[PDB]
Amino acid sequence: KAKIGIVTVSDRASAGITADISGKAIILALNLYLTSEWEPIYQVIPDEQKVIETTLVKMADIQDCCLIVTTGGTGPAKRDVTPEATEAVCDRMMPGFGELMRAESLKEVPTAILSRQTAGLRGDSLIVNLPGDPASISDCLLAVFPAIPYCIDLMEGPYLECNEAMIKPFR
Amino acid sequence: MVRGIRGAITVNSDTPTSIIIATILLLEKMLEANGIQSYEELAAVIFTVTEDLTSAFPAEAARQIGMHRVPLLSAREVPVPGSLPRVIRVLALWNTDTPQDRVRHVYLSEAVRLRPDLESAQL
Repeated sequence: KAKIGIVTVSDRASAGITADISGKAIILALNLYLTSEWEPIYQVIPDEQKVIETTLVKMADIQDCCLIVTTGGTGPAKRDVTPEATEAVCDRMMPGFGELMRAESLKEVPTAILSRQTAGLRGDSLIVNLPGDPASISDCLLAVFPAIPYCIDLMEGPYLECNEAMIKPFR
Repeated sequence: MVRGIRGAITVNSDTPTSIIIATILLLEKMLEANGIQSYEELAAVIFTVTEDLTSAFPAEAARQIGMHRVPLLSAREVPVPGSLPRVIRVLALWNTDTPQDRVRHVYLSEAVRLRPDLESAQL
């Protein structure tokens, strides 16, 4: 039974004012893609840097889910601290995730260079950032997910089985 | 006694996933905004993609949320030059006595530009 963490970062959704929506899209894309048994671990937290550090650490080590996904807090507003919380909790940085997603939301929206997304590894767990817009969540998830099952396999994580119709993994 | 519910949403690429996710997101938001408890209240639901969205059906997404009960139908909204591209639009027909000014319309993503202005021209 593989496990995946989905984390929504927004004071609006954490206080219950608005529906998360952005995280719902991540779960929907993951109900696609994946043909294998998988369980989602999912919390909605505010733009508190230490609170983000905890939910990531708790999911990466105690829950031990192989892949963690964040959404929001990646822009240039002083509120946004989602990337900074990822750099503290990870031993190593995967710079190719942010560079690719920044260019593949860019040929559609030019105000995507204003992103601070990044990704890293907490030992055996892979954490990746996504923005708040769901329409660019599918565009960003689609762009990096082919390498993720191979990456999780490289860290001896659970084998991710992919759907040939919805996505295309490389190994 | 029926009311219409307009919906709209955009995608950032023409892939089967992005079409299905955007469709379900818009569909489930349209029902939640109006308090739709069950699909039995809907008479039928209708979708419009543009000319540039083709890789998948809005029905295939609607069937993965249990709307086999619901009659579905889709086509291509007019390919107008300079119009908002890659937009999926929804007209769900709702057996209800709700007043017309009460029905929540749901324009999401970059498709909020299509949100009807309350005072636009009005010749």
